Amino acid sequence: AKHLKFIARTVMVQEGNVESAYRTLNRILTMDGLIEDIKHRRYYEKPCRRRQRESYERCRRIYNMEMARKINFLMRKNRADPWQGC
Amino acid sequence: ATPSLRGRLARFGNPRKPVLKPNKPLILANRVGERRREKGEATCITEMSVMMACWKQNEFRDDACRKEIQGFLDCAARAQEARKMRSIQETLGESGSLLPNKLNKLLQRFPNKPYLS
Amino acid sequence: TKFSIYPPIPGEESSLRWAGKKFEEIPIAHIKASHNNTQIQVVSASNEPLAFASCGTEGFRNAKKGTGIAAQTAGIAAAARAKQKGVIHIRVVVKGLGPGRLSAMHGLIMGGLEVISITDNTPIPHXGCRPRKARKL
Amino acid sequence: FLVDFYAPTAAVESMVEHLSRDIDVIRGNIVKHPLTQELKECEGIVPVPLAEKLYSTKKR
Amino acid sequence: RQFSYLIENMARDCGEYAHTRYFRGGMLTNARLLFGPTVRLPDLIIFLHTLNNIFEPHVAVRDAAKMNIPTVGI
Amino acid sequence: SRYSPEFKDPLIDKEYYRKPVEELTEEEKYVRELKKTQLIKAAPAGKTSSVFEDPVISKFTNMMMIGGNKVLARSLMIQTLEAVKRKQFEKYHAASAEEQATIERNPYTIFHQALKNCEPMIGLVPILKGGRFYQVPVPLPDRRRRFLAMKWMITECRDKKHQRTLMPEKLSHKLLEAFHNQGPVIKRKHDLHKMAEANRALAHYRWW
RNA sequence: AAACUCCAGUUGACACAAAAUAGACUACGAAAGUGGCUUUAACAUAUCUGAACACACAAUAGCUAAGACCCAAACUGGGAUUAGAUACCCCACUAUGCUUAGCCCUAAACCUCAACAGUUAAAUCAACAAAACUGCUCGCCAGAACACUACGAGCCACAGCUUAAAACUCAAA
Ligand SMILES: [K+]
Ligand SMILES: [Mg+2]
Ligand SMILES: [Mg+2]
Ligand SMILES: [Mg+2]
Ligand SMILES: [Mg+2]
Ligand SMILES: [Mg+2]
Ligand SMILES: [Mg+2]
Ligand SMILES: [Mg+2]
Ligand SMILES: [Mg+2]
Ligand SMILES: [Mg+2]
Ligand SMILES: [Mg+2]
Ligand SMILES: [Mg+2]
Ligand SMILES: [Mg+2]
Ligand SMILES: [Mg+2]
Ligand SMILES: [Mg+2]
Ligand SMILES: [Mg+2]
Ligand SMILES: [Mg+2]
Ligand SMILES: [Mg+2]
Ligand SMILES: [Mg+2]
Ligand SMILES: [Mg+2]
Ligand SMILES: [Mg+2]
Ligand SMILES: [Mg+2]
Ligand SMILES: [Mg+2]
Ligand SMILES: [Mg+2]
Ligand SMILES: [Mg+2]
Ligand SMILES: [Mg+2]
Ligand SMILES: [Mg+2]
Ligand SMILES: [Mg+2]
Ligand SMILES: [Mg+2]
Ligand SMILES: [Mg+2]
Ligand SMILES: [Mg+2]
Ligand SMILES: [Mg+2]
Repeated sequence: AKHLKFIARTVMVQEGNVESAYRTLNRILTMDGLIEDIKHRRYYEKPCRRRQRESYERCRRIYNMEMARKINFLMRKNRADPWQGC
Repeated sequence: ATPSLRGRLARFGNPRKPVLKPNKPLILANRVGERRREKGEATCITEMSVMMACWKQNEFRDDACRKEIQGFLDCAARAQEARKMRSIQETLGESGSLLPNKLNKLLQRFPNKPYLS
Repeated sequence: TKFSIYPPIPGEESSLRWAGKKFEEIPIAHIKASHNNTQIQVVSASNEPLAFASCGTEGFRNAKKGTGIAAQTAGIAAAARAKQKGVIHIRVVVKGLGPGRLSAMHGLIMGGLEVISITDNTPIPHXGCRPRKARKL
Repeated sequence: FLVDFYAPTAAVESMVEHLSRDIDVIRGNIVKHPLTQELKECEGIVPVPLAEKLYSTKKR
Repeated sequence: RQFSYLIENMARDCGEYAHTRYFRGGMLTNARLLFGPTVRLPDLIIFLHTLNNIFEPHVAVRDAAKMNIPTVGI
Repeated sequence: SRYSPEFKDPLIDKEYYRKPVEELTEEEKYVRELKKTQLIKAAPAGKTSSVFEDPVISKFTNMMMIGGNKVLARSLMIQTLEAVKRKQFEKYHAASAEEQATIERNPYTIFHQALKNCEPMIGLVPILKGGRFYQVPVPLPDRRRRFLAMKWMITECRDKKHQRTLMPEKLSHKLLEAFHNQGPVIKRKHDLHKMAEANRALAHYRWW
């Protein structure tokens, strides 16, 4: 209300391709976490429930990043069998 | 970089209060989650809206709305063909990430061992 | 020159023009996409109302309002009344994450208006009023 | 503008009240001078090993 | 699997036996059922690789100890 | 089915097999070569290679059949076509030279166009959401559009409103009105469109 | 549906309320607690353990007295659902959540895992959970239910809290 307008979260439409600009705006909000913040703010999340959700997400992130690292680590083994028949 | 797990969990050595309370042990499994099908959405709503708009203006006469009717009819043909191709060719084509069925075969070649052998 | 997604600064001098009007003088099309209804108002640079439309004012009532097609109908109507007063290019300021967030913008495009900038002005308090309690669904 | 000065601790509270009544001051904040604090020398970044022995080695 | 071909040829040349394939359960402990009542178990087992393809001890290592068969393993 | 899955549907088209070899494409040549090694089903009695064969008319005739009485079903079809042609001929001779130009006397052209005018562009599917059924507008497949046109025509002719009126007379009368964008069958299409347009805000319920 | 229509949208002015992102950080405090900014004061013990006759604290809810009004919201009212709905859904609003002063002394106050000093060797080890133990001290526990109860006693507590039984009953819990 006291900041300059048409600067924050503003995407310029290029050559009238509104579809690309809106997806760019949507992705920027998602990456900064604004989209997920708004949804959880629709109904109040009690402090006990928020900590349980945060702990679940933090544990989820650790498992997701560790499993992703192993998949990339073992991806080089996805080649064909070099000892076929043995 | 993976977030550190030193002192996060409540243990015997840890003097501080726990940071994470996982309902399951933090051990990598031998399987990944199967691919989740996309939730269905209504298609050709825009073309349907345009076609139905002219009917209100032209008293539901098809002769005066031939161009808009064909536009919606063409969209349904494309949507039906794309849906069949996406469900069959794209799923079988293995486009993008590796399929979970093939990924699980690679994972079981190098199983995670949380025990001592 | 290479296209810049960042809007030009009003203080600075920029060569971008739309029908001889600078970016600061373009009329603004504010969109309020709630969970149940979509309200679209087009105003000029001098905060002069030009056109207003919503799902409730375009033959949709109750649950029918909270749909994309209802928002699209309002967008077309909002463009039609704005186009009568000489509006061609608009700056879109969408507020809310309702179902008509994008469909209402489509109605403006199909109604004869041109979109040059998209801005999201969803109110996000930084700590603010405590929202209502969770639903036991 | 920046004003650097040496004042007793009790002089900080009085100055804050003074600045509020001044109509020509848009905003006035009194903070410690950042040069007074000495930045401790940093050796670098020590890699954090993956946590081990978090669970028993029993065959589940 | 890389040296499976070599070990089988070496066993044939020296007139001995090789098992470089998948080890079916009970080949040693339940040999009297898989082969016959009068089968003769090996008097010595040599492991050129003591680990299976999941990096765990070979099943025959534990089985040979049960059947009091000495093992020589690399 | 007594036909094994290896059997293929026969192709009844004289001009298909008379096409010169040069005009055939590589894929089209492969199809002809492949069919020489595939089992072929016997040709059904309904379909023939006669130049007078009309797939739509035979399809409509089958839908009029009751208890396998195709002889009576086809008799009602041919009498309807004869009745339509006779009615148009009477109107043609009673019309002035200028009006005679726009009068159609071909029974097949009238029959085909009349069915086309009755085809609905969109349909309604009752969707169970929230413990209630809503008539959600949906696009209709090409086969469904033509089937609805024939079923609507037959149902109106079999209605009890008509008294002591033969089927060839009822069917011929409705075909002309449909060909002129009039009658109850055409009104049925508009009523379906009006309900679909009225419930257009429920078009997001469908998940396909 | 009810409610609102003294309404909604754009713009400006505009807190005694609550503190996005940082935070994938794991820090501080005895615990409870602590995550907007600045300043002041300030974070006990040169051996350890140690007071449920002591003293000082103790989330939330609640009482008492005077204020603050945005939002949320017991109870209540209205709308709906239902066989009924004193509920779940919707709306409106009060106590209350905030501040000052004095109370209340409870929690799944649970990381249900005592403080200090150690060990990873043997028999490691019922199970599961968060691997198994040594030295020392304090607190606590001895079948289930009756029983976070009765009585006695203490308490700014008076529908309360703390301490805490018995008879009858069961062969299980
Ligand atoms: K904040
Ligand atoms: Mg402000
Ligand atoms: Mg600590
Ligand atoms: Mg658990
Ligand atoms: Mg998944
Ligand atoms: Mg009403
Ligand atoms: Mg406002
Ligand atoms: Mg506060
Ligand atoms: Mg605070
Ligand atoms: Mg956070
Ligand atoms: Mg501070
Ligand atoms: Mg401070
Ligand atoms: Mg200390
Ligand atoms: Mg002590
Ligand atoms: Mg308290
Ligand atoms: Mg209180
Ligand atoms: Mg009282
Ligand atoms: Mg009061
Ligand atoms: Mg309220
Ligand atoms: Mg009340
Ligand atoms: Mg009630
Ligand atoms: Mg109040
Ligand atoms: Mg706690
Ligand atoms: Mg305890
Ligand atoms: Mg102690
Ligand atoms: Mg210790
Ligand atoms: Mg064990
Ligand atoms: Mg109690
Ligand atoms: Mg008591
Ligand atoms: Mg007593
Ligand atoms: Mg008493
Ligand atoms: Mg106590």
